[PDB]
Amino acid sequence: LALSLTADQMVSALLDAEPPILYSEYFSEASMMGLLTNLADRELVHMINWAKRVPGFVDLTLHDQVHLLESAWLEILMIGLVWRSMEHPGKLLFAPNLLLDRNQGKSVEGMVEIFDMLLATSSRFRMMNLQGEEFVCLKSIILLNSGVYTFTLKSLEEKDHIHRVLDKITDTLIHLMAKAGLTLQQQHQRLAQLLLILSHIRHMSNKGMEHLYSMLSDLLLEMLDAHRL
Amino acid sequence: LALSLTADQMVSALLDAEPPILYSEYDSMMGLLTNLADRELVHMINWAKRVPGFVDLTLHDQVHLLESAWLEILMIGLVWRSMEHPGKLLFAPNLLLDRNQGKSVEGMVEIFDMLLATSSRFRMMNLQGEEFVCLKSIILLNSGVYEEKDHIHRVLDKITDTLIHLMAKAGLTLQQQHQRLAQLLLILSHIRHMSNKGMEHLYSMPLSDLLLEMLDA
Ligand SMILES: O=C(c1ccc(OCCN2CCCCC2)cc1)c1c(-c2ccc(O)cc2)sc2cc(O)ccc12
Ligand SMILES: O=C(c1ccc(OCCN2CCCCC2)cc1)c1c(-c2ccc(O)cc2)sc2cc(O)ccc12
Repeated sequence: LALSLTADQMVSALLDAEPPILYSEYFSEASMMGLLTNLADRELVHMINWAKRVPGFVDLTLHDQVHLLESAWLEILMIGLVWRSMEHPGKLLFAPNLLLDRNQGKSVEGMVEIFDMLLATSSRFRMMNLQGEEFVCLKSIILLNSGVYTFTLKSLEEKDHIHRVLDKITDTLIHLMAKAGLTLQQQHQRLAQLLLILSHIRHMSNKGMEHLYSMLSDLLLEMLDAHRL
Repeated sequence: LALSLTADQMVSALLDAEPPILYSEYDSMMGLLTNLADRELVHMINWAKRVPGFVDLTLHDQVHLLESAWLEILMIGLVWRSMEHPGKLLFAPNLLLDRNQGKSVEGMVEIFDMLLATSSRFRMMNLQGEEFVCLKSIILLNSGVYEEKDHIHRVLDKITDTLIHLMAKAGLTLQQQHQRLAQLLLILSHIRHMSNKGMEHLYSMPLSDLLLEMLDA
């Protein structure tokens, strides 16, 4: 199924799978982390629904689906954020009613360095004029890639399938860039520039997790392990 | 001004700049590993000066990039020379360690397993030497970037051009070329991850000044 999709059909499925932009509740420095936490927790629900619609993801065992989301969920939140913030220089659009600047990040101990890395990524996307079709491909790469090196004959089968699906998303990115008129050299170069940004998003996720710990497996299984009823 | 080399000249320069394999100074694991890494750093600086385009950056930026990249560079080198040693990491020719030795150091075995998994990934893609040296140069120029930045990106673009060249020269289709390029660059996010976890581990147990002093030999 997923391996038979054309590039156009991959783009469409990913665009359709997109989760909604959530809001914060209808503010002060003291309630800031509570609001961000509440937002991230509501976004996780929609993240599971989205991941189940990424072609190939539901072909995996539930254990492997849990592993991939457990590895990727914060990178996925962050790339969503930097995407939402791209048109808001110097600000992070956590939600439409929760647009924060650097100074508001100061107030939470540990956060401004991460806030600064997020802002620079959003500036980098803005410089590259990142398109929504490219965004959804990158977010799907993160889902399938971040946990794939921390996993039997079934496991061997699973990893091959993941890499085949990753290869299809690469084909899709290149097709988008060719459709946009880029020369072949420019296509390869832009693919590389986008994927190297994924290393920076990994970096920010690890710094973020350290920060979050200074202040999940079963929960993901519960949401992922639905009945058929 | 390194933007003028051809792909073959870029490969040849990278291959010729490769550092030597050092031995473990002995004749206490973490002390040995610490001693080795500190001696390898010197040779890493000499290597970096030969990466085309690097020296065209200010010293401040040269230092900044090395400070951000050095553990990732040590790790990918470790993974590369451990390929032919399944289940073991060849820290040095006289310092070949397996998991249970890694387990002896509280907080190491998880990253030890990640390193082992990376070397198995390299062995299973049949990573080539010309590819490896391109990947290390990318780590150097990319890890700390987030006119000077323009230049860094413009060298990074030159390395992507070179990778595609090597793959085309191997007979890969255009589709296979961009597929493998992507697989290689996604491995760099796992190398970043292992460096992040390694730094947390090492620190649970300034550098710029030391790097400056190394650039004076
Ligand atoms: O503030 C958060 C955040 C807060 C709490 C989180 O975890 C809450 C615990 N919960 C456990 C179950 C899984 C979901 C998270 C995660 C992110 C967000 C981010 C962050 C930024 C800097 C930093 O140092 C740390 C985090 S990035 C982000 C993007 C969002 O869409 C929502 C919240 C956020
Ligand atoms: O064990 C080390 C190691 C030990 C000490 C180090 O740093 C010592 C501090 N030193 C201060 C001056 C700057 C250079 C670092 C670095 C790596 C190596 C590694 C490691 C693996 C797992 C893990 O959890 C932590 C580290 S990987 C590696 C590759 C090498 O070529 C050499 C040492 C190593």
